Amino acid sequence: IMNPKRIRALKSGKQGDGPVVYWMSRDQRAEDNWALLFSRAIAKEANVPVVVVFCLTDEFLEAGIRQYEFMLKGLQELEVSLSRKKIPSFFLRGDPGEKISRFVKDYNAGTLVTDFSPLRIKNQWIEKVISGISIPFFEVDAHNVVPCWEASQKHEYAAHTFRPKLYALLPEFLEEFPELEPNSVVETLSDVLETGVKALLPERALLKNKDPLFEPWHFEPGEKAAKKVMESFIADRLDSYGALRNDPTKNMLSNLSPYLHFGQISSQRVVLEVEKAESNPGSKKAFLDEILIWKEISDNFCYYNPGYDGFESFPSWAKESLNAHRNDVRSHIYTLEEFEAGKTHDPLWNASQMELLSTGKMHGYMRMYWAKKILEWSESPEKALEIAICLNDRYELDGRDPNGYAGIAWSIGGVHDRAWGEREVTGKIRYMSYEGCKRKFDVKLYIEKYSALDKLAA
DNA sequence: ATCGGCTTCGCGCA
DNA sequence: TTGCGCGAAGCCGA
Ligand SMILES: Cc1cc2c(cc1C)N(C[C@H](O)[C@H](O)[C@H](O)COP(=O)(O)OP(=O)(O)OC[C@H]1O[C@@H](n3cnc4c(N)ncnc43)[C@H](O)[C@@H]1O)c1[nH]c(=O)[nH]c(=O)c1N2
Repeated sequence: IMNPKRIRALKSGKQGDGPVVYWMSRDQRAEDNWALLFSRAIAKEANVPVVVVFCLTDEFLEAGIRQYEFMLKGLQELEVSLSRKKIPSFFLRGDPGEKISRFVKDYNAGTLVTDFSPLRIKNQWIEKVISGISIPFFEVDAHNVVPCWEASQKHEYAAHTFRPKLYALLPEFLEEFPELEPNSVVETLSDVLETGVKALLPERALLKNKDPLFEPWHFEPGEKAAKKVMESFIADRLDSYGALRNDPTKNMLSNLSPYLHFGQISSQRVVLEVEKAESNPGSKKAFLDEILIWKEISDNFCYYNPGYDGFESFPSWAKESLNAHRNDVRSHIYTLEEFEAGKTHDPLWNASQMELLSTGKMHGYMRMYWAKKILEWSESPEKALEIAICLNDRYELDGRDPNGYAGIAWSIGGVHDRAWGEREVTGKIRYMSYEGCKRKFDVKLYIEKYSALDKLAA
């Protein structure tokens, strides 16, 4: 019943007579998960129960309370949802390449399954796991509508090369999800969420008046809330998306990106629901292009350039152009600290930084601006990269994500873009100006909203 | 082929 | 505001 182009064999072996174990990692939800649906099947095709394992890692120390609380409040709800269908969830603390490896032994796992990520480190882990299990090891793309290694086989130069590949594959791969069959047969998150927050408090972004910057109430975490954010977008916001998606003063975005990043909702379900929805076709076309083409070319990009977060993976015309302007006199140079605390000369730029700092989700359009100004106002393209990756990943609820590196790459280095008119400092890299912003939206509204923060933020 | 078209440009202009 | 034509620009893919 499940399309088998979704499964890839990591380590062929003989099946053990124990349970099927889903090493969960990317797709932290219970519904609409091909990898957990696939685990139920081969557990049922062998009469063993299915179980799920998650592994907390030391990565959360590289970002903030905001995301750790987002993720873990998701797991507390997941965990209950899984128990309801009799599927135990066990949570591990440490390096997967050792902990998953042990778990597979201590539990006599018959077969191992994991969801798919393109980030370098998940493959580092897969290979320590492969190297230490005797059972078989299976990988299922639960994140993409069309499995990343099937849509294309090379790096897609631009979205217009990639778009027909994927759409010709859609009619075979866009299906409804079966329901999750309950089966028949470590630590507690409570303490895990407390130790982490006690460890992350020293970094928690505060204002001069001691209070935190972050506003936790713009995005309730979990599978439930995410489903409600999709249903709402589809009824109130999808008709307006094409027209109003570049207005930072509206709130016409879907606001799914923090759910999708953590897999708290399946992008395949959004597609299904949008397709079936009767709205302005131009909005459905413009929205599907984001959640389909751009989301998955971002996976295609990471999976095929391991240097995804470095200057080297820029296309050639862009490396040479930026090189030629390495010795240009930047108008302004800021340090990482100065960007962070919104101390530029450009009250629009600082505004988008206040929106990132306090909410954890910067508007789609401003994110572009945000990034191209860092290039202009740093001493080199490598610092621009570094500052951009650092701030994005540390402050976006949807950061540490393929969409993130591929998005910066587009802004700073023209991955998936094209060559525009040569400029000093920024080369042939597409330019964006404050007056360019002015004909698109009421700049001073934006500026006005977050003006009150910068005075207070230290 | 080899020429047309390319996410989300800026800017004059009506 | 908002829609259009133009400008500078490298490259894939039918
Ligand atoms: C400098 C910079 C940095 C980043 C990003 C872009 C830029 C220019 N992006 C991509 C994009 O800015 C971001 O995904 C949206 O703001 C997500 O918000 P909504 O769900 O509200 O988008 P919206 O409703 O407009 O679109 C819905 C979905 O489309 C996808 N999408 C939209 N724009 C995209 C883009 N340009 N590239 C890839 N996928 C895109 C996302 O999956 C998003 O969930 C990204 N994305 C992300 O999830 N995490 C990140 O940390 C970053 N980092």
